[PDB]
Amino acid sequence: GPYHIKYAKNGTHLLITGRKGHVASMDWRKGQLRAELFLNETCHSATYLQNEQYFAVAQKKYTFIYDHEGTELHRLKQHIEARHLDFLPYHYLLVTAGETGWLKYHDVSTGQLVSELRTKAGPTMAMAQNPWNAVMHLGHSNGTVSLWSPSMPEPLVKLLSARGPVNSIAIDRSGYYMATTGADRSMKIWDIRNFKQLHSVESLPTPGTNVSISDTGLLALSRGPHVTLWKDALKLSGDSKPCFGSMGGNPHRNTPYMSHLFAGNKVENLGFVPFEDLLGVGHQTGITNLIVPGAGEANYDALELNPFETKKQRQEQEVRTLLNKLPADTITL
Amino acid sequence: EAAWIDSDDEKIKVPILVTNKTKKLRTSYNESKINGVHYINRLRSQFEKIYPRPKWVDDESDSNGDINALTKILSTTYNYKDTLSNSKLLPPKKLDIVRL
Amino acid sequence: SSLSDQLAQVASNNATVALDRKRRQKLHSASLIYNSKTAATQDYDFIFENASKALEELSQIEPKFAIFSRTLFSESSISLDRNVQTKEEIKDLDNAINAYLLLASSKWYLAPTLHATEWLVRRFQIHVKNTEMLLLSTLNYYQTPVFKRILSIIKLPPLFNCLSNFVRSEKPPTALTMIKLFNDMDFLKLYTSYLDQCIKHNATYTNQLLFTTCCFINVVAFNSNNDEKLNQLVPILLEISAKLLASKSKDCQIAAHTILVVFATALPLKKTIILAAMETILSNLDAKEAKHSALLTICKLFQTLKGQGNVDQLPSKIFKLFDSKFDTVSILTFLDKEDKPVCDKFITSYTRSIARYDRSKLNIILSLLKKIRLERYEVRLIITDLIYLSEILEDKSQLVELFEYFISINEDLVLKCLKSLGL
Amino acid sequence: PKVVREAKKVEMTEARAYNADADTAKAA
Amino acid sequence: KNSKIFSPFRIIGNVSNGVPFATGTLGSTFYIVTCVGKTFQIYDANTLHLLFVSEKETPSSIVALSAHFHYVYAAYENKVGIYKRGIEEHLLELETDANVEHLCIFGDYLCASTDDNSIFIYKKSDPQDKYPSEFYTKLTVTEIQGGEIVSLQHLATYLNKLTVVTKSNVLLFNVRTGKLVFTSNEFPDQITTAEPAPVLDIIALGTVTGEVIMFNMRKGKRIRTIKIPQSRISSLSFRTDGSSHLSVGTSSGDLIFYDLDRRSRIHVLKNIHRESYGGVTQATFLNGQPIIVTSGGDNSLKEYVFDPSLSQGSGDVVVQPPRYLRSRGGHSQPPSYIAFADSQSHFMLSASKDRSLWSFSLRKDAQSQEMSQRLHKKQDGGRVGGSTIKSKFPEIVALAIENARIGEWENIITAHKDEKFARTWDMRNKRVGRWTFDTTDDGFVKSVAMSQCGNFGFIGSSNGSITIYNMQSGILRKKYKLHKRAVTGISLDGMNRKMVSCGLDGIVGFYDFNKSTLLGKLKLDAPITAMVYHRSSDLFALALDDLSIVVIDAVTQRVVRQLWGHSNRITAFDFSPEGRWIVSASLDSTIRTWDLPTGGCIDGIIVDNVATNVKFSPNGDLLATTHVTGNGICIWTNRA
Amino acid sequence: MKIKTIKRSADDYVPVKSTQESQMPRNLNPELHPFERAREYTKALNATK
RNA sequence: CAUUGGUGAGCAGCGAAGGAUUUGGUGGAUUACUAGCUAAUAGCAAUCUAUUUCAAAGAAUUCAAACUUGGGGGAAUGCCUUGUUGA
Repeated sequence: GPYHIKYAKNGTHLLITGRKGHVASMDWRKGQLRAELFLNETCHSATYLQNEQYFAVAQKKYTFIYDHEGTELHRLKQHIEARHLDFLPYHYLLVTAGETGWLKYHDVSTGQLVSELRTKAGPTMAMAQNPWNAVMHLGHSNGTVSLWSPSMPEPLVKLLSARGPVNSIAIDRSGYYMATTGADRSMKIWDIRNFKQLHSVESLPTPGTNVSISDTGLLALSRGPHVTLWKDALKLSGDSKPCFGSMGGNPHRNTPYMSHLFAGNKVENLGFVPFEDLLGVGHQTGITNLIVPGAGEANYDALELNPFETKKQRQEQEVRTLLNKLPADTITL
Repeated sequence: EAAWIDSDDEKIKVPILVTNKTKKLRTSYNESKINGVHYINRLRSQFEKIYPRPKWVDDESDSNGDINALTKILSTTYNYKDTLSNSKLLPPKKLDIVRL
Repeated sequence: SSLSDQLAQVASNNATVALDRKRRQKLHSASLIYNSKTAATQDYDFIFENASKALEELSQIEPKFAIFSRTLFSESSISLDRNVQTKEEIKDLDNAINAYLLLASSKWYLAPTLHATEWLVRRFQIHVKNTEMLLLSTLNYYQTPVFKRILSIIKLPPLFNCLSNFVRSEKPPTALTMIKLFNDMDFLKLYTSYLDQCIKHNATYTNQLLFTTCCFINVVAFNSNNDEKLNQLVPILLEISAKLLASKSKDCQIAAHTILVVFATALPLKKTIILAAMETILSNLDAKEAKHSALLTICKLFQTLKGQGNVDQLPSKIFKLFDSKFDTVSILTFLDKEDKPVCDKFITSYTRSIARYDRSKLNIILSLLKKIRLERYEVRLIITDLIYLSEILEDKSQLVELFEYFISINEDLVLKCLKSLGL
Repeated sequence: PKVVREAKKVEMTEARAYNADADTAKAA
Repeated sequence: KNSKIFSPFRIIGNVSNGVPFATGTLGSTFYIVTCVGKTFQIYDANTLHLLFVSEKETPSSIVALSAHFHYVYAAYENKVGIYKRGIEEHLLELETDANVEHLCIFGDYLCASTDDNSIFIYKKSDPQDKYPSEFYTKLTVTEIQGGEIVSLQHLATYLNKLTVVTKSNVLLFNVRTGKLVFTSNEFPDQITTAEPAPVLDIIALGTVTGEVIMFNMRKGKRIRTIKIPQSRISSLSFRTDGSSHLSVGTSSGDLIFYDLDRRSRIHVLKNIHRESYGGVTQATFLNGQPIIVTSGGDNSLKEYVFDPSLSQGSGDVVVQPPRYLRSRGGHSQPPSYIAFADSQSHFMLSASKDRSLWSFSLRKDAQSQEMSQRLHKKQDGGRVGGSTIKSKFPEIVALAIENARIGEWENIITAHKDEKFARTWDMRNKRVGRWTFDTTDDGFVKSVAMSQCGNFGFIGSSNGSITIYNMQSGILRKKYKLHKRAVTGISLDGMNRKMVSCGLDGIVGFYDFNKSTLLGKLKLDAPITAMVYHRSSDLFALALDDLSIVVIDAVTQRVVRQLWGHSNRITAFDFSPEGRWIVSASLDSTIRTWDLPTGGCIDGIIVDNVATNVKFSPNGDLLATTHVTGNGICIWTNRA
Repeated sequence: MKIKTIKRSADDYVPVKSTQESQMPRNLNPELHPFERAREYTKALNATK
């Protein structure tokens, strides 16, 4: 089917799901293929869960958690119809948000469903996580985004965002901005701390099908078979707003910084490869990495994520993270 | 240098910006009308940028006993076994025989 | 095509990048001299010290190598990497690697070459990146433990599958393996390009020129049946034969001579092609050894062609060329040789050319006919040429002398050709 | 073993082309 | 020759006739415009399906073709027709009485060139139009300037200039004004082709001996020359992937690829198109790819590719030979016998006089295949023996099929020419079937038939005998003798009951078949030339010799109708599917439709080109006929 | 048009020796190190236990 | 005497410049042919951007919302619903 990308947080492995049953987990630099599943129910999305050693895929109805080789570990019963997956990785919480319109946080380390929240506004159309904060922004068919937390039945804050449903949201690494895109051909840059919209683009030529904020504040938007990238749109100055054209050599408009139209495809999702400067687009007939010469950050840290991480370093390190997992209950705003 | 010269091609005056395909010829963001000679020179360079210039056109032209001769006649002839000569002597190890 | 196969070709692309500490010990422990564990314990600075010492030794033996000390063996070459460099830069690094492998292909029975090229192996991964030039350089040592080593490290390209079977073994590759390598065709194209480059940069020697000779010979022998294979292998060997002649080393010229001889006795080539063979051969002939070999070769080629036009004159230019290169006393002592190669067809072609282009050395003609035992139709052709010469010229004493020589031998043929023309 | 000769699926990448319909022009 | 029942539809099984095809990029992708006599067809160059077909048949044959983005220009007898998506969008009549040879379009101008050396120029009314229509001027070539015109070219970056390559020199015109700005020095040969290179300034001219001259026009001097000795050059194309290659296509079928950087000859391709029907008439490298498309007047179109090298670094010294990607085709020679295979009117067998039996498709013209002749391993444990250099079976002159056992044993019988047995063919596997059916008295098979149930195949000979063979087992069962002269038609009832045979002694003999009695013997006037039986109603029609059709009721065993009115011999004919009409085509170039109730002619078409087979479809939508010249099958509808 | 991207050298991030511990680079951007006080509270509570 | 079981050495017969098994790769067919891309009444296809923004229009269930659960007992603390105290 049309595909769906997920680069492992570390940077190395990649996971592609189809839409028919074809899931595969690979290494992409050494080319070596970790696992491959030809399950025939329509998969929607996938994530890695903590290592390359575990992944979790949506399916037709349930959630299935597989090994590093695709031997099925678990059949998550209580996550019924999860069109969206995410993993918030200091707290170890697998998060699904449905088509039911229920939001479930599940601790994959002890095996015990932490919270089961009711988002009442209908089937969840988009979902992203504040990484600096670990709080789930779910975007809902009213046109309103809503910030949740596991230890609160009520949404922490509701944010009236678009007119008509919310196609896709994506949050900065610094935890301070949120770009959201909406089916009324719209795109809005919100300043999450202080909760004011910075600045908003109100007529795109066709709906913003996806967005993603890179590891350097750079913005990628995808509108059908087009991928557009604006640099420095996540500033407060009014002189930043993403225009598509410079009205005759005007150095205040922000014309795009890169662009690529695929011809016959229709881009499904997109992510940035973490520590190299590429972004991976997943579309109807495969995967592509576009080389984007500003994109990722150069110089990572090694006490959090090496991309050169050996086997012993992996297994020592993961028991250290398990031993220090933050409680589910911390997560404030 | 060439061997002909075109009086109207120099005296003509052509627009550019009227067509997407050729807006990219300009050097300024001011010029809109160029004369024929500069239009033709821009256009030649774009042809170069479409189909890059090789060695065979440019670097090489055709201009006692020689040295090149074995290679030259090999280039000329295409089927090098002598057959056409009424050989008078029946060649060995491969017979040519037809059943009646 | 499958995800598995596209991933496989990805790994082949990124085949030399150390992405892990495990992979880096795999790559770094492949090495020409040491065993695995020792090689993987030591580091680039040590290998460079050993290599610089060895290249100073090789510069002593052969003085071309100081340029490589300027440009591939510096402290900067400790620092450089091969994968972090744009494609223009990689192309230049492969030019320098190819020129190094030429200019020390000839020393591969020497521990200094072992040490210096071991630095090239480890810092620049020639055993992954340019293996075809590695193998075509060091090919002819195919018994020396050095080639067994080089096979043991290398990963074999698509045109060397015969050795792909023989890799990692205590027995060496064998002669019939080398012949079957060459008996495939696209390898003959490849090897020809390597020899053109080798000639043009002037690094040839008897050992490898013998080896390439023996393989081109053996390819023609195995293809001696399939006339389509032979006819399609004509242009490649005859291109090499021409270029290898146009060189100036007597060893090159002897190799080209033996290639021409074997190929023309295995396939009947056209008259114009044997003529141009002679043209190139003579026109760059100088040395003494080549002079003797070239004489034997031209006699053998003309003996091969047979049909009509069998025994005609050389054209003017080729005849004059042959006279410049070869004295009549030289061809006379060649006919005075003991072994006496069969050379009748060339001798009578030469004789008809003399009597139609020089009209003076008829005493020499009688000398030649005294020396060699021609055949009946050669007699008929020569005698008719002399008849026409008599009817165009003054009846000269030497022309008479030739006539009474034939009167001494075969009055009756003189009568028969006379009945053809005269009384 | 001999050399393997197996054909791989050819797919038509695109390339640019010039234009006559710019190449001609108009008097004044 | 307007008719009242049948109307013409299209002509299946033609691909090219030898006019050089034209190509057209459309975006990122390519199409191929070929012309078949009085039509042009347009093929997806990537996979070669039939996209479009010219809408109405042009008045004469098409002389020249050229294409551009969405438009395609055909220059027939006098005029130029601009078509988009097949349908005619502009006519453009050239003010003369002489045919249009060549045609080149560049920018604002369309340039047509007649045969009496004149060049007509048509200019767009405003460059927001999409194809030109104003007459501009008329440039002429006087005999002192050049010979006859051979081609029209427009090199890149040449403003308002036109390169006219004549038979002795090359001219340069400034087509806006029209002053002959340049003449080249006279070539000592005849120029035969010309084609512009993807380097600047340079046109590659192919002479009549093997000599390709790369000629630089800005300087006006030759820069290279390339000698093939003893060939007639007929195509030139410049590979533009980035590897500097050339394909010279001779007029003997050789296609010779040169490497122009290294001055080498890469390859030859030998007999890719036939020496007789023209050789290689066009051979082009698609702009940007390692793909060459060649097309020749033997009704075939081919595509060859270049695989990349085997060698990593050495690269472009080891060049792989170019192999064969894909192709379509039809018969080379006109067809000989046609027969509908199946009762949805899908597939049509047709044997043709280059000995080849195609099976055509009426729905999708990529499903059509040639039925191969690769024999089976003899069943005896022996050796089948023929000349080791293989050649196609003799021309297939009778042919009868049944679809009742398809898949389990063979179900076509074919009867070849001057040959003494029949061959069972297959139709599921599309291949020669494993049995050959003798006649057993030295007599050339004159006609064949198959039972309804598909078990038995009758093979009437030319010394009277009838032999009947099982088809599952190929094994001989029965053999009657009643005729003494040739036996020209066999038939059997759908109840496997009554057999009819008609033979040149003017006898129609009726047999029982379950048991083996002889049930009757009818005697006519003249020899009997063909039998068509019609099964559901038990009636059959014998084309006699005295230029008459005689319809006989095969149960009551007597002559029921006698259709006079023809005037020369009757070639072929066919009952309707519903038993009501006869279509019969006869050698005075007529086709008549007869009604059998009223016993009389109700329609007739007079044809410019004699019809030689006539066959309804079984599901009675169409009539397929085939003609004496021209490779195809002409398909007709049914207003009834 | 100065296109420059990230070129990490493997020989910078993994040692060519075999007996040398693979180096750790560091970067103190608090954006890279997210949950300060919750992470340290759990190290305090682990230490108490 | 069989063998309807192997493994071989041989004929008759078939028999045109050879034959017989096995296997890799690509192309075409497998449904009934109306061409490529885009922001689409048109342009592009050598290029979408130095007109690509404006104006207008556009905001119910003031929260219908898991029709989505294997069976049996339960539920500290959660969650949920109904009441309630103080702001």
